[PDB]
Amino acid sequence: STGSATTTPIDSLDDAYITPVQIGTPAQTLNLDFDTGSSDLWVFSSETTASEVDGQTIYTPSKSTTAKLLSGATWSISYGDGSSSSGDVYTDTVSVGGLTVTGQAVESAKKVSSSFTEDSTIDGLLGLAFSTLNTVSPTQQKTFFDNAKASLDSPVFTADLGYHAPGTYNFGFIDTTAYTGSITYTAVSTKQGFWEWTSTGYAVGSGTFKSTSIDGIADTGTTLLYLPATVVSAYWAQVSGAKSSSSVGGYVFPCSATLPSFTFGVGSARIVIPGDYIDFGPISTGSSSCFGGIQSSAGIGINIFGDVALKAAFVVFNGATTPTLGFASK
Repeated sequence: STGSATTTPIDSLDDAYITPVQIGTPAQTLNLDFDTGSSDLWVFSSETTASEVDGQTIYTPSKSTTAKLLSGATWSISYGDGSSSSGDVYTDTVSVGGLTVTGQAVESAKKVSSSFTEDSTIDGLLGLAFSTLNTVSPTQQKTFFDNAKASLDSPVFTADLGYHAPGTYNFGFIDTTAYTGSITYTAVSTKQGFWEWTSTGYAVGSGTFKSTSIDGIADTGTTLLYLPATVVSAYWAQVSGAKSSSSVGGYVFPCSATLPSFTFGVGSARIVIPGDYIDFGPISTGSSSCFGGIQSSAGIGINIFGDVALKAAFVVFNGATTPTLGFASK
């Protein structure tokens, strides 16, 4: 089997991407944030505290003839941005782009933090990291990809995120028309539960490539590119007037600037992020200070190849027995 679904930016900045997902019988379609940095499929629901729902579409398990309470199971998750959610668990039929999994754990939110409530466009998350990170207790649950894997034509999914435009998540096949050149594959460590890999270096604009190992994660659920402070300083030093602002929470730059590109290494290959992808717009409405799309990871503990980086590539998440990542230009 295969599946193919369009993913759409939630706003004009590509702050996140939503993909429609069919849950239950008859289908209830919710727009979920596909997140290769976490491993829980959770949704706003008829169980979510009413004051914490503000425009999201909700899953109502009592209206699904295939929903079954997973008795005793609870979940609770905290994300790198400080947001969180928690609840109980149902199993139900879940379909993405024509690919159907029966018995998928659908984690129903009883509580969500303010950032989720305040984002009316995201009805939940669909985790695509390794199932060892799934938070369901006392019986850990498998991701949608893990459950689908055996049925797929090939044990892979691909992320093809657009810049200010829709893109595609495919399951079970590699669309050879969706990228240019060849796909370069690189080793993955699953020791932390992430799609963790080592970039071979970077360049800023037209500058020379610096060969240096940068360990980090491919994370579709993180907006920006978070890299070591040395690398990020070298980037922003090429932008007149750019500075790190403690009050804003990162590097800002004059909105009048033209940003240089940023290149990262995948083995001997190179992925070029155009300068425009690094512009996240005014820090507040009407400001002439703009927020940078490349930020330091120094306070995180891990480097994160988020959407800024991934949207410059066609990315293969290869879930074979020894997982690997593939990157192609497009």
